[PDB]
Amino acid sequence: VRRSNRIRLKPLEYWRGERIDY
Amino acid sequence: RYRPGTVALREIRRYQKSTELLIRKLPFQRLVREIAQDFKTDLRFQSSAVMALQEASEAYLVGLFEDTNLCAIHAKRVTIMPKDIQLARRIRGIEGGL
Amino acid sequence: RYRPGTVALREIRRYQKSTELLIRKLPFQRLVREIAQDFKTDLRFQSSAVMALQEASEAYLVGLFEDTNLCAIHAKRVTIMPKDIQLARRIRGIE
Amino acid sequence: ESYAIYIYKVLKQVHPDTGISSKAMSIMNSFVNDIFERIAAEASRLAHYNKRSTITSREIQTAVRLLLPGELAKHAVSEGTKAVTKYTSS
Amino acid sequence: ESYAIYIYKVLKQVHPDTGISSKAMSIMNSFVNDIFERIAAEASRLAHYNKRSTITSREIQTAVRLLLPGELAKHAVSEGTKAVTKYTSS
Amino acid sequence: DNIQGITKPAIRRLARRGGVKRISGLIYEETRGVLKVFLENVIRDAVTYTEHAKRKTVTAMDVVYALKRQGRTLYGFGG
Amino acid sequence: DNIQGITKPAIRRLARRGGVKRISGLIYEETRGVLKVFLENVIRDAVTYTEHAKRKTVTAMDVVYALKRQGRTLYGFGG
Amino acid sequence: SRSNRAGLQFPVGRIHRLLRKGNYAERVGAGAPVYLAAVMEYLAAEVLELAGNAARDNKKTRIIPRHLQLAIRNDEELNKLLSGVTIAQGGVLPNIQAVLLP
Amino acid sequence: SRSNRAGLQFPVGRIHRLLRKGNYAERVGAGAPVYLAAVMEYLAAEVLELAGNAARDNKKTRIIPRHLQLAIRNDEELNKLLSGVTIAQGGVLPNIQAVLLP
Amino acid sequence: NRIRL
DNA sequence: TCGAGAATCCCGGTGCCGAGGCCGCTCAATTGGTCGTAGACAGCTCTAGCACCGCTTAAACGCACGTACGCGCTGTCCCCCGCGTTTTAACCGCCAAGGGGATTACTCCCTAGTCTCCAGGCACGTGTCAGATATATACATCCGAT
DNA sequence: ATCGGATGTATATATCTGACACGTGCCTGGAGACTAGGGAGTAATCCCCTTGGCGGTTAAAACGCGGGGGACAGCGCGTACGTGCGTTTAAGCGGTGCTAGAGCTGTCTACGACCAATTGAGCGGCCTCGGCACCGGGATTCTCGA
Repeated sequence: VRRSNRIRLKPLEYWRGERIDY
Repeated sequence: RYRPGTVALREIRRYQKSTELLIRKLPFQRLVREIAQDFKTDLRFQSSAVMALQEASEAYLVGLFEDTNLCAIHAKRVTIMPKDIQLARRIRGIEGGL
Repeated sequence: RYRPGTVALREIRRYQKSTELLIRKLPFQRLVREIAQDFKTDLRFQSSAVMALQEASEAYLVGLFEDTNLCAIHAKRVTIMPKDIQLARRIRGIE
Repeated sequence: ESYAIYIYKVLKQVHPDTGISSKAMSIMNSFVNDIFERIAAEASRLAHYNKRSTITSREIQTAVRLLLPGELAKHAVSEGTKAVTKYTSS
Repeated sequence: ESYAIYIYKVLKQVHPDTGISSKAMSIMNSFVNDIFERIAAEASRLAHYNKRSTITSREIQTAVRLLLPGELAKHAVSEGTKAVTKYTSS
Repeated sequence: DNIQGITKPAIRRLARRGGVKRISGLIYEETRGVLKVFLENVIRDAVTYTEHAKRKTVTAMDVVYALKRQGRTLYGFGG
Repeated sequence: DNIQGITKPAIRRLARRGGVKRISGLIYEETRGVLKVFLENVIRDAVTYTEHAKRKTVTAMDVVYALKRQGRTLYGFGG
Repeated sequence: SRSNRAGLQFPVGRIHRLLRKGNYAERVGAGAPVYLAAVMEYLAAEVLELAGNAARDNKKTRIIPRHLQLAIRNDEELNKLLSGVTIAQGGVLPNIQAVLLP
Repeated sequence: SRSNRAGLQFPVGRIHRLLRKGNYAERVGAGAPVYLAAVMEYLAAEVLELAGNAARDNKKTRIIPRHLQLAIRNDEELNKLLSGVTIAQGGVLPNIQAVLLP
Repeated sequence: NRIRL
């Protein structure tokens, strides 16, 4: 009776930080 | 038997004047193969298609090094460090390297 | 009787938390009028049209100040200077 | 002539208790439009590349994978696939 | 199916002595295309704003003023205006 | 004269939202520059849209079309 | 392993064209990062175009369409 | 109806007309407007849900632009999508640099 | 012909069909493709002229990508237009920072 | 005839 | 300021292949019709953008003050540049397979186009409760003293 | 490191306004039903060019050892920005009023879509040659240790 969800993170940065893979 | 930094200037002007690709063709060739393998297996690349990747890649990198160097000089230093590269991408924003 | 820089931080968090326009309404209104005079004379602006300018302008400046501050800190200093503003725009690119 | 009434329906689905201000409604309305044309243009430009004169579900799906970043594209495709398959039998 | 033969004609007008390599020809050919769609899209988007279903010289002219920087836009308009006026008689 | 309509504390608090601690003196004048430059680019395109529509009144949608035409897309005033 | 296909003097001269004088040691590894990141984004979009055309072979135009779709417009390989 | 047969809230019928008159192609598919309607509705749901959750923390039952801003700028995929766009009177995420703190 | 009546080199006829099949509008004007053809030819001439004179001083009679790069990136108005695009194998303008010299 | 060298 | 040494610019000869000019061969552009409607146009409605009067006071201006931050300079050192030597393998030219892009030939079937029909969704009223507003107050933070 | 005094800030509560939400009447845009064209799915084709093998040449990558020099921490001088308080400026609010001009509507004229027959501009394929890459050798230019 509601709605679903996914995988959320954060700004997560870049230029030095990680990028997401699977 | 020159001075630490003299040859550095020599290679700058000789490469800015030239238009030749600065990275080897074959190592870059197989590099694109590996990366494309993750998205889809058994892919074929046109001879010009790889060149398109190589041109855009070098162009982007050179442009990135320019912005990096500007950040380096701004920090009152003449040597570029990863500290400069990271900031250069952050100021560029998302579209500018992500 | 506080300290030089302590209140500065207090004003930071107080403005980041708010969504209010940081610039006065009326001076900005006529400011848009002047700039528009060069392109076309005798122009009228919708009440929302001027607000649209103020939102985008303020948003852009704040965003610019953020990139500016990073350049300031990169020079091992906490004070922002015109050197930072100019560099921040060069790295951002066009448009 | 907007999506005001539909976003509100979707709102009650995710949150039947809360409501939305007119300012935020306009933002969400500008959002779904900016999502519409962005995908539509990319899909149109996509069919033009392949010399095809028809925009189909296949073009829209490919457009999603190009625009929507990771993990968002996947669920977007699923939500789209689920919809299409329902209107395929009924 | 390109502009290869036309760019060469324009080249000989401004410079009958010099020639152009095939690689650079492709660059100029990509240029006039990137200039074409850029203006065409802007003109189309312009008429869509005014709910007009027709792209005309007026749309193209206004599109030029939006895309071309400044000193280039003026001469581009003049070069465009002169052409249309030629097609009014002959 | 009218460009000085915006004030020193006005710019000062704009930088607070940007998250800065100490602000130089020449900043306020430099900020007036980039503001007048930004407004010039937006309004130029905005008026251009207004003139093409055969109108003497610039509207909110005209500003949106202009802003969105240079990577400065804005939500809340049409779309 | 293959990402090390590009070399240190290769990166070193890429920075020379960028107009730098002295280059740190950690730079070469950092450069390999942004290169693999850049290539992934381009190829991902490039392959996406290829798959939509029902083909197992990526072409030059596919790379052009991908590059142009992210502010990295490229002249010289079609248009 | 069609949107009801699609199990969606967004008007598949209206979207179909916009893809036609919007001059994107000569022939618009039958499933195409349905597919796009499901993507728009999803993203709308994805944003609204995060907005409402950001509204519950502000002790407010009405979603304001500030709530939307907080929602978008805290999700990687959403923030990346709406990177070029700026939310009116949404403010900015409270962020203070490390070296600026006592 | 039409382009000959237009006093232009670029094909007004070919351009006219492109505004039709390109899906920009339902009805494309008669003067519109002529106007656009005059702008395209001008910019093409503008680049070629600046490229060729920059090619003759390099003692070459054939325009290569480096010449085009030198032409565009040395003109204020032109460089701003083609800012986002990169010319293949065009190289970069020789620029050395001030504080890097002895 | 614009700005040039 | 002096000359020795190493690089780049340059002048002329030779050899290579790509660019420029020709040539059939389509097929897309042109001509010349007619038909239908988008839009130029004039009249009308009235929203709303502009402008001055005038009271309130939040906010901008100016000023005196102190500190901590900008910045210059001396010290340490280790790391990156420069050079010569060894090692790797990119580069190039050749030969060979066949996957699959590009192609084409038919024909199905999916979509535009219409008229009728009617309900989804707009405008536009009507009332209420979430929230802006205010105020008194408990709680959280900074700061000087020790 | 601990503590109370002083400042700001989050918190509880109560009132008050106005904007959100729901309501109804209306209409025009979307759903049904039908026909017909032709883009596209589909099968079969041609052959382009991508991939992969051996094998020699050698440009270039890799390795190592000085050591000049720039990255870096420290630190001393001092200007300048922050903080605070009092004086001063106009923004803000709202109120009233006119009218330019956004917006709308009904005309009917001019214009582009459209189709068909025709044909010449333009694409693809083909040599031919001279611009340019290649090269070697000497003139010129920039760098650098006493």
